Order: sequence, then C-alpha cells, then structure tokens
Amino acid sequence: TIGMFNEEGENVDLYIPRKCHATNTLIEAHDHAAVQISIANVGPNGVINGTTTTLCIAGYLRSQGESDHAINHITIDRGIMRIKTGKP
Amino acid sequence: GFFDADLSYPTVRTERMKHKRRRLVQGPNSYFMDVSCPRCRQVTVVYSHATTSVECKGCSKKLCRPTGGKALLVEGCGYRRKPD
Amino acid sequence: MTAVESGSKVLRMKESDAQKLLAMRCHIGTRNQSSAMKKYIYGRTAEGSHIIDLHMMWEKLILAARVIAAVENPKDVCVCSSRLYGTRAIYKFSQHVGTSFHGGRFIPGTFTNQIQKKFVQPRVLVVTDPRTDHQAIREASLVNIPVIALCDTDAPLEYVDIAIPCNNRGIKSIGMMYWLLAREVLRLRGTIVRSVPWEEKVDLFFYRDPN
Amino acid sequence: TMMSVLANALRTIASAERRGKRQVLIRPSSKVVVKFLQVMQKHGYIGEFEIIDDHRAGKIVVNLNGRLNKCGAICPRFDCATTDYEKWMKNILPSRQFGFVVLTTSLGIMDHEEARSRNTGGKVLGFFY
Amino acid sequence: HPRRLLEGSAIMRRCHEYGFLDEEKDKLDYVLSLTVPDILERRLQTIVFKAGLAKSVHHARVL
Amino acid sequence: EWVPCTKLGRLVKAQKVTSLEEIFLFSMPIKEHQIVDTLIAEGQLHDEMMKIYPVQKATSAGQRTRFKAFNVVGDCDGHIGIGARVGKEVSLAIRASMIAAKLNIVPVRRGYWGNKIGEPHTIPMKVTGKCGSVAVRLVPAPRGTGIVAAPVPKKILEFAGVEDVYTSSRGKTRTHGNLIMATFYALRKTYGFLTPDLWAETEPSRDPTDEHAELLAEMT
Amino acid sequence: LQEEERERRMDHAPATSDVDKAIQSGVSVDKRTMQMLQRLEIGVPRRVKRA
RNA sequence: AUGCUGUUGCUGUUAAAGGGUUCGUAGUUGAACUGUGGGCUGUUCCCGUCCAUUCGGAU
RNA sequence: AAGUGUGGAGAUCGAAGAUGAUUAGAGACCAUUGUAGUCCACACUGCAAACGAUGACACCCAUGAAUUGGGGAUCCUUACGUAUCUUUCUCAGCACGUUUUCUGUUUUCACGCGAAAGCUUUGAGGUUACAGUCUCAGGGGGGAGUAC
RNA sequence: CACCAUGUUCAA
Ligand SMILES: *O[C@H]1[C@H](O)[C@@H](N)[C@@H](O[C@H]2[C@H](O[C@@H]3O[C@H](CO)[C@@H](O[C@H]4O[C@@H](CN)[C@@H](O)[C@H](O)[C@H]4N)[C@H]3O)[C@@H](O)[C@H](N)C[C@@H]2N)O[C@@H]1CO
Ligand SMILES: [Mg+2]
Ligand SMILES: [Mg+2]
Ligand SMILES: [Mg+2]
Repeated sequence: TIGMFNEEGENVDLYIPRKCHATNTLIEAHDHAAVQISIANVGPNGVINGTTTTLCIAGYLRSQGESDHAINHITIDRGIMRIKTGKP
Repeated sequence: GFFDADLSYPTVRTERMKHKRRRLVQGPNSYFMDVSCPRCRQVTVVYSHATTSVECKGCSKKLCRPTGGKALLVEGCGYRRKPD
Repeated sequence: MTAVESGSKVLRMKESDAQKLLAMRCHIGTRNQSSAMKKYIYGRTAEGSHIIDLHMMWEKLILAARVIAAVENPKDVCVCSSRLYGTRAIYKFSQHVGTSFHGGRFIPGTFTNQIQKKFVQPRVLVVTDPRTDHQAIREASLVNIPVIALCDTDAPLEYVDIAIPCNNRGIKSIGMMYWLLAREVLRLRGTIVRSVPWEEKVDLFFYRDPN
Repeated sequence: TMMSVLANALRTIASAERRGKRQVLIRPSSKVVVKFLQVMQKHGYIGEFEIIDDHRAGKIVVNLNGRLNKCGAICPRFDCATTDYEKWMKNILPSRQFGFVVLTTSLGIMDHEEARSRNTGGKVLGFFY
Repeated sequence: HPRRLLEGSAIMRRCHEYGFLDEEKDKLDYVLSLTVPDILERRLQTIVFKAGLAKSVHHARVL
Repeated sequence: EWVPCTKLGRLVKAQKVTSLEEIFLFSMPIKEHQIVDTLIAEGQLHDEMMKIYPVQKATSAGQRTRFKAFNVVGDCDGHIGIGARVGKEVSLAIRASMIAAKLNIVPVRRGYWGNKIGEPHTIPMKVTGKCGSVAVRLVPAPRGTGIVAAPVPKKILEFAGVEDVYTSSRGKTRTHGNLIMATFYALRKTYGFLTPDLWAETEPSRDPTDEHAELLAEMT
Repeated sequence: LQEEERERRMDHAPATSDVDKAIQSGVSVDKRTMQMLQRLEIGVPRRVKRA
C-alpha cells in the first residue's frame, strides 16, 4: 500500500520509486550516482547466507562526501556494524 | 567515531569546549574560593574573577589583584575552591 | 561489520589479526587530517602522525568484505590502483577472490564510453586511494557504481561509500590490507575455514621494483 | 533585531531539512512555536521534539524524519475568513491533496483543514508540506 | 450544496433535452467532455441530412 | 541487426527486462536508443521536431554553420524525452536528435486536482523547472480545463500525457532552446517531490544486472 | 614470453613470511598506539613492545 | 497581453537603480512569560569450570 | 582633493604663463623654469570610481591553512596528551609550542544561486516550494541632471 | 621608449 489510488483502490501511478535510506529522499530516474549496496547476512559460522541487506543512497549525498557517514549510521541501526569495542 | 552527535545530550568533550553562553543551557565560568591570608591566617571568600582588590578583614592586607580575566592571588597564600 | 544476526563473535578481530596490522604499520596515518576521516583517528602521536582506531579499521574492513562476498559473478567487482605500490597487490587480490583488476592510467571512458572495446561495467569498484584514483571514482559517479576505498587520514570522500581507514602509502602496509581482505572474502564465501591460518604468504602482495 | 520568533523557528527547520539533517536546535521558543510544531507532529511531518528549560526563553531540539519539504511563516498574519480557505490553498500550497495552512483561530492554533470543518476563521500563521 | 443540486440538474437537463448527452451520461463530468461537433450534430441542417429527408448537407440547408 | 554493448541492452534484447519502469526504478542510464523502441510499442510512441535553428562559428575565411535540432518523443502515458543534437546538414541533426531524445526518456508523475475518479488528468503538485533564465511553472488545473500553455510547452505537455494544466513562464521565452528544456526539467521533477502517499516504507529489490548476472556472463 | 617468463620468476616467496619475521622480533608500537591497545576487547597482543 | 508599476508579484556587484558617513523625529516594526486539567468504563547466541603459547576446541 | 575669504609660511613639486624641442601643425606628451596653489591657523564649500560600482538590523549556513586583540587550560560514551630560551628590573616577567573559546580583517573550499563573469558562515545562498523588520532608488536610449 | 595621421555611400 504505497502510491496514489483511484477512489476505486487501484494503484494509479506507474513506478513507485526508491527512497534513500539515509535522507528519505525519493530517488529519481536520472540520479545516476544513486547506488544500492547489498551487505551479506552471515551466519553463526561466519559464512554468508542466501539473504542480503540492501541499502540505497541518493546521489547528492555521495556528491558531497556525506555518504560514508550515512553508511555507518545505517549499519549501526540495522545492527550490521558494531559501535564500539567491548570492555577489556 | 561511530557515535553520532545528539543535540539534546551532547558529549562532555563537545560541551566542555563551548563558550559559556553557547552552551545548551548557559552558565557561569567563575567560582568562589576560600583564601587563607599569608600572615594573620584567617580565611576569606574570594571570587575567582574579582576585579576589586579584596582585603583581609583581619590582616588588613590585600590578598588579591585584578587582571583581565581571573584575578591573581598573592604569593604564599593557600586557597581551595568552594563548591556550587 | 562484525555483527551477525545470531550474535556470534565469529567476525571479530583477534589478537593474531591485530598483531599483523601493527607489524605492517597499517594503522599509522599521515600528518594531515581531513574532516571526513576525522572520526577514524584515535589520537595523534609525537612527530605529529595520526593513529587510526583499530576497531573502526576492522569494522569497515569486514563491512567491505560482506559487500564483496555478496556478489555472484565476482568479475563485477573491479579493483584498481593508479599508484604504483598497489598494482602487485591488485593482481593477487584479483587472483584469490576472482575479481576484475586494473592498474596504471585508468584511461577515461572505461565506464562511460560504451563503444570502446575496453568497456567494462562493474557493480562494485574498489579503489586503493580516493586521490590517485580520482578518475575511477568520478566515472563511478556517472554509471551507478558504489566505491570501496582504502582511505588515508586526508582523503577526499566525495562519492566514496565504504571508506576503509588504513595506511595506503607504504609498500608493506598496502597489500597487507589486500591480503587481509582477500583472506576475509574467502572466509565469508566458505572457501577457506576460519580455524586454520590461511597458508598463502603475504609477500606476493608486496610491490617489488623489477629493475 | 529579531522580530518574529515563529518566522525564525520555521526558517531554521526548513533550512536544516533541505540540508537533510537529523536534528535542529531552535532558539528562542514560544508557546506559539510549540503549538505550531504539535500541528506538524499530528500529521507526521516531524518527530519527537524536546523543550529545554532555561529560565530564559527555551530552546527546542526537533527530530526530523525526512518528510517535511518546506515549512514557512506568512508575515503579517493576514485575517482569513471561512470563504478564504480555497484562496489560500491555491496560493501557498503545492496541491489540494496534501499540505496544510496553519491558522490561529479563537478555537486554537489549527491547520486549515480542521478549521474548515469547525466553521471558523483566523489569522494565518504559516504552512508545512 | 444548494447551487449544485439546483442548476447542476438544469445543465444536465438541457444536455439530455437537446441531445448533447445520452441518458447514461448523468454525472456532470460529461459536459466538460462535450465537443463542437457534438453540438453541430443537433442543428436542423444536420438532422434533415441524418433523418434522410435530403441527399446532402447542402441539400438540407436549402430545404 | 542490433548487437548491444551495455548490459541493460543485453537484457532488453533477451526480454529479461520487460518494461521501461524497471530501468527507471534503478536509476540506470540507458546509453542505447534501441532499448526504448524495444520496450515501448512501436505504434504507441510519437515523435516530432520542436525547433531547428542554425548556429554559426566565426572562422578565418568566413563562418562555419551547423544546425541545432530539437526533438521530443513520448507516448502520451507518462513518458517524455527531449534531445538536442547538432550537425552540418539539417538531415543529420534531425536524425541525431531522434537518437538523443530516446536516451533522455524519463517518467512523468500525474495526479488529480480534486477528487480521484479515473486516470489522472493533471500533475500532482505545483512544479517549476529552470534552464537558462526561462523557468516554466506548471500548476494543477481542474478536470476539464485543458492545457493552458504556450504552443511550445503545449506540444511537450501533450506527449507527456498531461491533460489539464496551468502554465506560467518567467523570462525570455522567445529563446526556445531553453524554453523546451525547462518544460522537460519541470515534468522530470514530478517524481522528485515526496508526498504522504509515498511516506510508506517499500521493500528493496535487486538490480536487473544483479539478478541476471549469471546470464550476462554467458554473452562472454 | 619475456613477460611470461619474468612473471613466473617474480611470483616466488620465502617460506617464512615478512610478517612472521616481523612478529618474531616484536612489533614495537608507539606511546599513543599502546595507550589505544589497552582499550580493545582483545587487549594488548602478545609479542609486543612499547619502544 | 505586462510579475513593463509588482499587495499577491519586479528589479538594484557588472544591464537603469544603495542614496558619502553618523545622529535623528514623524512613521512603520518590535523578545519571552501568567493556561487550557484529571478520574472511571469502553476503543540460537553470549558470559565461566577441563584443552593450548604470533592464529583452536568441545559446551 | 581642488576651490574661496582673512592672516602666516613659502623648502620642494607645480594648474596659468615663458622659453627649448619633437611635429605637417604641437596651443600636448619630453627638457628648463614659474604664478596661484601645496603647508598652518580661523571661516566657507559639501561637487569623488566618497567603491565592495554590494543600505541598515537579526536568523540559519560545510571545510582546511593562516592572522589581529582579549580570556581560559598545559543503537549514538560518565569524562583526560605539553615542549622550547632569555631572565638585575614599567619583572610573581617576555616571547614561543599544543589546545579551547569570543571579537575583528581576510584566504583556497560543500550545498545552493546566477544570463554569465562570478558569489558562497564575509552570500549575490536559505526565492514561482515567491511574506523576519525598516528604508532608499530604478522603469528602453537620449534631451538632461538641461530649462523654469 | 625618435617620428608613424587617415581611408566616401549602400550592399555582398
Ligand atoms: O575565536 C576563535 C574561535 O573560538 C575558534 N573557532 C577558532 O577557530 C579555529 C582555530 O583558528 C585559529 O588558528 C589561529 C592560530 O593560527 C587561532 O588563533 C589563535 O592563535 C593563538 C596563538 N596566538 C591564540 O593565542 C589566539 O588568541 C587565537 N586568536 C585560532 O583562532 C584553529 O586553530 C583550530 N585548529 C580550529 C578552530 N576551528 O578561531 C576563532 C578566531 O579566529
Ligand atoms: Mg620628444
Ligand atoms: Mg621645477
Ligand atoms: Mg580628414
């Protein structure tokens, strides 16, 4: 249930587009710097599974230099990358 | 890194650097201290940025000297900062 | 990215791994400092060099490996180096992992000029430097290729997505980051097992001045 | 000098949201600028915000969730009759579907859609979409 | 609304009365789709051609 | 025949990418104009030349002259594309702008003014687009308005599938090189504005070159 | 063929790695580095020094 | 038609246009605060005891 | 700044002017002079490319060298790093080093903007997604900043 | 750093 409807409940628009996982910015069709990055979900023995976590970033965010700060902020939230060391 | 700044709850490293009015809640920089006279020995309460020259009420001497910032206490006097 | 869905400690740095990093000096940054790599610095040493946090080095190292291991058809990863010290390590990472590789002058239009016969379309670009590989990164900005980079302390991080912090300057330090990443991508695939040490020597990753 | 505190607050929200930030610090605050934000919470354009107590005017830290395009203030606060809502929707809103014009009425500070339903009029404060 | 029930049922009435809209079209959005040849078909020059009382449309305007 | 070089055109020729909105979803550059007339049906794709004007270069011993041709393409169902190429003969630049206009194909979001009752008659929000000084502003119009625009934006807005729209234009509209490309930039922004329909979280997909990476390696 | 020969003469490594000969004398880290290695979840590694 | 009189809605570095600088009345504009309440009932991992010593394990 | 009035001053440069020369001509440039002026006092004037060709007051605004004055230290972490050399009196001193922070004059550098050149926490940004406050001027080129 | 001034009217 996303995109505009008809008052008859049929999905009227073509192409519900992607949104940036950092900035919630709707990714346009010509935004050729916008990338998807698939991170492998891995198991208890350290070998990859058949499932991946995919996160997509808008093109202006990569253009400024702020994408690498955004990939960190996402993967801490998803639980992919640890935020600090454990205590010694 | 890996910890993002939270504007409501800023880091102690970030917040100790700030100007006193540029803090999230503004506050003093100064404090009071309990200054013992070099002779005479009686304690006085001297403000850290005392632009006036405070006198020892017992000793009759002046145990502080104003500066552009923190005032300078005389040589040979003992002082410990008071709380709050 | 040493956090798995179950909660195991399988990906975390060990005292054998971090002992290799200290020996190969791949935690010493240069004297200069940029804003975007400022979060990766632990502190500055005497003689003014920057020390990189080995946690954040290892977490961005495994994060780049969880992206490379999630690529069927590993030839869609292109790993490239315009600096001369990388070119031997780029070859050996491409050999064990099975990725495309390129060295030297990048020859602009490799990613955009589609009627060239040296026209490749990778899915993930791995650059050794964000600065000397400015041309590989700037064409990735045009055709939707995310970028993995071995960044030093002053790195221009426009268009770099997974910035790995290391010492990409010295001959031993480079190649140790490619050994350890090739060692890791093979572990995530399941080619080699995590118990025994990977027998393959690091020395072949080092560039050697053939004259 | 600062003249309108609400126009100050909405300008710093809108500026930091086009920069894609995660939080703003709004200074100074009022009763008006928190009643404007609670209209923007109810239709989910902002997140949770927090009013820090000085014994001065407060500060507000607003959590942004990427949904706000532009919030602004109409200055001066023009008087708006009930027949005038469709005139203000065509002027400052991008469409009739989404977007809200906030008014200060006798019944409170409300958006334009609620004030049309309760058959009231007010002075216009600002907009958000 | 009072000006749409009255006077919106008047404009649908004169479309149905003069043949501008057939009786299925009753929603008032069909007046916005009327064209100039929809009105020109209702002239007495056209029906006398369409009913069959004249060979051509220039025969009908003469008669 | 047409041998493709890009991976997207290999998947379009193999009918692995079936529709054109599967390219628009992943922000892929087209790079080959045979992708577009394969995916769009051949009778449901209209094109005609907007403007042709000559541009001259002063040289030693005279002027060089090449003709700059503007073409617009699109079925009238939410796809539009405009391309501008140049050439020494007027026949070459018209043919090159046809090649160029298909590469710049882009989708148009369309919506409703008042209530929603059928296919969308208008653009979903007020949008402007600026090239040079010429910025056109496109405003939603009611159900039976029509396109109210100058005849150069009106022909572009017909091919984009927009049926009822209000239009302004702020400065030096007699320059048609920038008037054409400002109607194009404004209709391109219609999928850039985040509305509360699209607030919901969508589950991520896989790239057609991610999914079909095993098939594309079999062309080598 | 001279490039295929010298690519085979170059890809030759000693039995002891240059990293295994580097630990076996001690890595000899700096002040700031050693002050960092106390903070880790693995502690300070074996075969280390402080210089 | 002309957002070429601009309240909506114009320009003012270089196209016409910020007045040499301050003070200054009429004028227009002007910081925060005294408050909109409450009760009931609906609506698999990881942390240690046996193995091993620049890379492991059963648990 | 030139200019004006009344007193001083009057070295040097020097509108006017005078001689040389160059030139087709030279009323100019160049050389030698030289008056008013230049300089001061007290009055008057109020005419600048009086410029950043950018009105004033607030707000938000990314980065890295510096510089001037003052002050202070040596699932979003509960905190931490200090050298140099001069030193019998405007000397519990002076300068420096590393780091904070306020005020000022700036520089190569992210958005964004602009017709562009360029601007960019010092906006010309935050503007057809057009309203923080006040103010001055402009409306094709002239005539003409003329006439009354 | 001697002197070195100018080229009728439309049009191509
Ligand atoms: O008031 C300052 C402000 O608080 C602070 N943000 C600072 O910004 C910089 C800081 O920049 C200046 O570098 C200058 C040295 O080259 C230094 O000036 C200072 O020099 C010291 C030595 N004379 C002081 O004694 C002096 O009082 C002081 N003016 C800084 O001001 C950089 O050093 C930092 N690396 C980064 C900060 N962001 O600048 C404001 C004034 O410019
Ligand atoms: Mg001469
Ligand atoms: Mg003389
Ligand atoms: Mg003559």
